[PDB]
Amino acid sequence: SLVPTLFSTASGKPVTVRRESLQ
Amino acid sequence: EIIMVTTGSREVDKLLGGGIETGSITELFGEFRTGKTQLCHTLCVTCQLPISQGGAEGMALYIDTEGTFRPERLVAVAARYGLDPEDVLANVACARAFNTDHQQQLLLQASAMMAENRFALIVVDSATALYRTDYSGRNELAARQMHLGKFLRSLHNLAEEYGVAVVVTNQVSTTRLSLRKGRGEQRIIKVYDAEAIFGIYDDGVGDA
Ligand SMILES: Nc1ncnc2c1ncn2[C@@H]1O[C@H](COP(=O)(O)OP(=O)(O)O)[C@@H](O)[C@H]1O
Ligand SMILES: [Mg+2]
Repeated sequence: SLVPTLFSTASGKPVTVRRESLQ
Repeated sequence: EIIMVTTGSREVDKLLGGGIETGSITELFGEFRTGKTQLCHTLCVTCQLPISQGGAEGMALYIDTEGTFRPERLVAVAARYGLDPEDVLANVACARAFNTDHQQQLLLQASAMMAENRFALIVVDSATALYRTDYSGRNELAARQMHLGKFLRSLHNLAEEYGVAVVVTNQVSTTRLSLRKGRGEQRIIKVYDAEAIFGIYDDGVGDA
């Protein structure tokens, strides 16, 4: 289960992170 | 564990003993049009360069609070260093946050991204545009400097933990550098303590 972020690649690709990582 | 990311100018790197150090926070102080953002853009590509070329061989995390991040500049810099622009654009993550609500969550997200993937530089342009409003967003934020101080403290922790270089820009362990305007379109940088002249070009920061 990944979680959305406010970050995005300069190429425009949205960035996601695993919830456990945010945990 | 500490590497020096080339700034694109040999003279500046010589004054900075190789360039921007990793694992620590480097604060850029300068008025408008001093090249603070342009320097950050150049570093976002140099951090991806091979160590031999003065890079940290890592990605870049750009926190834009001034809304002045332009991916096209990164492309021009990549051309100078002979790096595929597509890769450099994919190796730079950026979050444009003007509200305090989003700005307050960036640090947490940055840590997770740095834990999942290898980053070499975290850019914050600028701390001046950070925490301008309160959490609601309706009013002015009380004691902004106290809130900003805690932000930098956590950012220094990320710097030490993930061994990433952190460049924070300010309009007008921490290494403080001052930017100024030279004779012409040249720029002068010096530590708060001995000065070096660098130029801003399409390819980005450089010498002469
Ligand atoms: N493509 C370019 N070629 C040459 N000089 C540039 C270019 N882009 C920006 N500059 C120079 O960068 C200087 C500083 O811009 P910037 O870093 O955005 O300012 P600040 O330090 O206030 O954030 C400007 O005065 C301008 O002359
Ligand atoms: Mg700026």
